[PDB]
Amino acid sequence: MTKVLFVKANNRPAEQAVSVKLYEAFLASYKEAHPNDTVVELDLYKEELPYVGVDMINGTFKAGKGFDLTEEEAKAVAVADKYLNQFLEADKVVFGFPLWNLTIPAVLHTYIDYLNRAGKTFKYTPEGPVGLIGDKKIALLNARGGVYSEGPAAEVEMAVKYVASMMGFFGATNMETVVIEGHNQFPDKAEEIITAGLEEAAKVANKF
Amino acid sequence: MTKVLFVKANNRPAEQAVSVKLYEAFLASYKEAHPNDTVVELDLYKEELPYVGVDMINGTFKAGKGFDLTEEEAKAVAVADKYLNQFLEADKVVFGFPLWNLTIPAVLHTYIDYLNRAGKTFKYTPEGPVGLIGDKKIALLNARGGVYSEGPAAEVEMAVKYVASMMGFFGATNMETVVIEGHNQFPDKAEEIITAGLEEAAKVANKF
Ligand SMILES: [Cl-]
Ligand SMILES: [Cl-]
Repeated sequence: MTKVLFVKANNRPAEQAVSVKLYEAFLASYKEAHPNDTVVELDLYKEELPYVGVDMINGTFKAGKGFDLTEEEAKAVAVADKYLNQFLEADKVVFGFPLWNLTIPAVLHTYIDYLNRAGKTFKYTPEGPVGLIGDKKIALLNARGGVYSEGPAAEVEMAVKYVASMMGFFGATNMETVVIEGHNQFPDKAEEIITAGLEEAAKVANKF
Repeated sequence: MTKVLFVKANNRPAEQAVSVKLYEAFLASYKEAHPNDTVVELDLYKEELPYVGVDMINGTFKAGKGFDLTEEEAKAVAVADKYLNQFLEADKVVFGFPLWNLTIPAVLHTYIDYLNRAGKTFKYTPEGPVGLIGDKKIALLNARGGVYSEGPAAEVEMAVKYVASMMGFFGATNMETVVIEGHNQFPDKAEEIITAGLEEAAKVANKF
């Protein structure tokens, strides 16, 4: 069966978080369109996500070489490996996140840090890195209260741009992006903006 | 006495991390120039930095209003408050960080998340937010192995740009930035690049 992983990075209620409403609608539409696919949800707010530091950096280096590790190094590699393996095994991955403080939630930042692994998501070559996830389909789902595609905030969008950039580095192509934006900044258009976004979400989900 | 806070976000050894070498040289130069200033180091890798989620978001909202909180909400606010208060009390703050995966370490991302607080680092007004840290001097110290000021990576620098953007939102002005870049990409120039950077660090530190 096709394996689809949904990575959710917002534990606020749907009633208050358009990004969660977006995620839920895409999820529901995907399941309706493809009921035989094995869909798994990874809720990053239910996971233990130790931060990447020296133990995880040295650890992954040593692990890759088959060298001895401290217990703390081994534990760090094992955490990263769990998520990385699940991500690699997925045929399709859907990221659902808000824009908070110009970027993604720090939980998703740590998750992405785990996915960067030589020999797994990219490889070094004498002419530069080559991404290894070319076959994997990725969808990015973001809601943000202000507009970031134009105007004074356009140069500081670091949420979608962040995720897209790292996925591109890993070799992902033809990614789908659904953005709902502006509903808090233009409150009189909030209902229209979200409705349109949720319809877009269902269309994308049906082709994804 | 003037109060200076150094926020360190890299637990790799100086011998291997130019960003740590940079931080240490700026620190040493600052202390030599201003030995009577009270300098405190906050090493984010020694701190417990719970991620920002619904408890911390609801919690801070409720706290601000003087409303009742769950124990988990109260604990989240208290963590954020500890760091926020220390940051507010500092006359000067120095951030030392690498560029990893296009951005700052996730520990520093969570730290910055804590600093965003209505009534503390900014205020809402009927004509938009006004930053409240205009009097605070900020220095940003970054090292990165590749070049991000020009070339194919220039559009994806999200480490300095991230920190600068949030500090600017809080109302910081005339910030000092010291960047050492390119030493891994141009290894034959690594010694020259780092030496020049450490000299720049000492100059800035003497005026800071
Ligand atoms: Cl560590
Ligand atoms: Cl939470």
